[PDB]
Amino acid sequence: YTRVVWCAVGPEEQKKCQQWSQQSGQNVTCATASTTDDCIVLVLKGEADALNLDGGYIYTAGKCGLVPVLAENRKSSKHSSLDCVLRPTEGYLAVAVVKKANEGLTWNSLKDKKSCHTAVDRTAGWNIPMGLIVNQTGSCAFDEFFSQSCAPGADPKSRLCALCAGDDQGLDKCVPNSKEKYYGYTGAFRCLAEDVGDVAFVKNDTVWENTNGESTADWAKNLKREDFRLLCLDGTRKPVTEAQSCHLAVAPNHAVVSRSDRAAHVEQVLLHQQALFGKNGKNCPDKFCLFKSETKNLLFNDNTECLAKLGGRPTYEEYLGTEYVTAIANLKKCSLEACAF
Ligand SMILES: *[C@@H]1O[C@H](CO)[C@@H](O[C@@H]2O[C@H](CO)[C@@H](O[C@H]3O[C@H](CO)[C@@H](O[C@@H]4O[C@H](CO)[C@@H](O[C@@H]5O[C@H](CO)[C@@H](OC6O[C@H](CO)[C@@H](O)[C@H](O)[C@@H]6O)[C@H](O)[C@@H]5O)[C@H](O)[C@@H]4O)[C@H](O)[C@@H]3O)[C@H](O)[C@H]2NC(C)=O)[C@H](O)[C@H]1NC(C)=O
Ligand SMILES: *[C@@H]1O[C@H](CO)[C@@H](O[C@@H]2O[C@H](CO)[C@@H](O[C@H]3O[C@H](CO[C@@H]4O[C@H](CO)[C@@H](O)[C@H](O)[C@@H]4O)[C@@H](O[C@@H]4O[C@H](CO)[C@@H](O)[C@H](O)[C@@H]4O)[C@H](O)[C@@H]3O)[C@H](O)[C@H]2NC(C)=O)[C@H](O)[C@H]1NC(C)=O
Ligand SMILES: *[C@@H]1O[C@H](CO)[C@@H](O[C@@H]2O[C@H](CO)[C@@H](O)[C@H](O)[C@H]2NC(C)=O)[C@H](O)[C@H]1NC(C)=O
Ligand SMILES: O=C(O)Cc1ccccc1Nc1c(Cl)cccc1Cl
Ligand SMILES: [Fe+3]
Ligand SMILES: [Zn+2]
Ligand SMILES: [Zn+2]
Repeated sequence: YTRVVWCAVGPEEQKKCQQWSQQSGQNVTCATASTTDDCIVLVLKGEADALNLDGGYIYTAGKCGLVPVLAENRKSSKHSSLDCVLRPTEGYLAVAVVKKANEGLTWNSLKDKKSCHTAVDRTAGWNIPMGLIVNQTGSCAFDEFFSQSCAPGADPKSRLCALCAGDDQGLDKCVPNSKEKYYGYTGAFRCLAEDVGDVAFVKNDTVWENTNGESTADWAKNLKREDFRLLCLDGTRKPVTEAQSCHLAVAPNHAVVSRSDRAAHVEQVLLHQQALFGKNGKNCPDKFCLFKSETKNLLFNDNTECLAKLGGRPTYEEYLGTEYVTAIANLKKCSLEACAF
């Protein structure tokens, strides 16, 4: 049989991947790139097999021919008799979060404020909110909407990167990988928590997972849910308990992608790997946990219960949903067809 070559984005993911590789007895090995797009390119070249992707990245990967293989499944809201691997996924809720103390800030007063985004091209952090903003403003100048932002992946000298902080050494400012302090769900939420930005574009889970003791991180350990509010599209503000009635969109879950000709093998290997290292896997937590990384969401989101089988052998467009695909396409007209590589 063949090894599966995972692609890790940045050095922290690479360290975790290397641990996984060792524990997997080399059934999984690691390639690494500086950005998700570069990992997608390694896979396109056949120099890596697979990685787990946010839905926007799935769009990029899908235009280039890669296919969804298995999806992140978090704990469900409702009892299900089904095994996690066979439980239909529920998408996650993309939200716009602000501080309660920032009174009078609403969806309709976002112009000229400071924003924190997971990364350019990601679902909750970018495609959904910027797509909505472009539409409502009738303008493609989304790079001039917020006074300053951290939007990892943007031009580092631009306003879209002005709030990004890079690493310990201040290096890698605005890179779209975990070195950047404010990268990803957790980074963008931290950007809001520290009042670097006025608004964070993340998902509902992020708020809950980093407040009220759920995170022991120095920056998060003392945060309280009641100190945050969600911005609803109708211009109201709601407590973070009201995400189901105050979100920007329902996002398709992050999912593993690969070339078609490697998909069945990547799938088989991952199903076995999670049986070993997944949530209440045979050798997790004793040996290694594939879905933990000290609330850093490395390789997979830390709230992943399992990678689940897809229904109906879906194309990337079916997986993302026609709604979301068209929204991405419309936004991309600002900055239809074909691989971006
Ligand atoms: C924003 O993001 C947040 C972070 O992810 C989300 O919060 C997380 O949400 C999950 C669940 O959705 C939450 O859940 C965990 O909770 C427990 C462990 O704490 C887990 O175990 C349970 O699973 C069972 C199945 O769903 C449930 O068991 C019961 O339900 C029945 C029926 O109601 C009851 O039985 C009865 O009692 C009533 C009384 O009259 C009677 O009707 C009946 O006759 C019946 O006999 C029992 O009371 C019992 O509750 C139980 O609900 C629970 O789900 C669960 O699966 C998860 O592990 C996480 O704790 C939570 N995380 C944090 C940090 O808070 C938000 O949900 C999300 N918001 C939105 C809107 O999406
Ligand atoms: C920014 O603004 C943009 C411009 O409006 C937004 O893009 C547009 O988004 C719309 C919503 O996605 C498109 O509308 C489409 O809606 C139709 C119906 O879709 C279905 O849902 C029903 C009900 O569940 C189902 O039956 C079905 O399975 C679909 O899921 C589309 O389809 C039609 O199909 C039916 C039969 O199924 C048929 O009767 C019709 O003839 C028709 O073919 C329809 O074709 C639409 O695409 C808009 O087209 C789209 N506009 C543009 C210009 O592209 C964008 O979302 C905004 N961005 C954000 C972030 O909000
Ligand atoms: C690495 O992968 C190999 C191949 O799938 C695994 O070995 C297989 O294990 C299953 C269960 O033991 C057996 O049915 C097969 O016969 C084995 N195949 C071969 C050729 O060895 C192995 O368990 C995996 N190891 C880890 C740690 O992931
Ligand atoms: O119309 C479509 O193409 C897809 C569609 C419509 C309504 C509800 C869900 C979905 N698709 C969908 C699928 Cl099939 C998987 C994961 C996430 C999503 Cl949003
Ligand atoms: Fe996402
Ligand atoms: Zn909704
Ligand atoms: Zn299909």
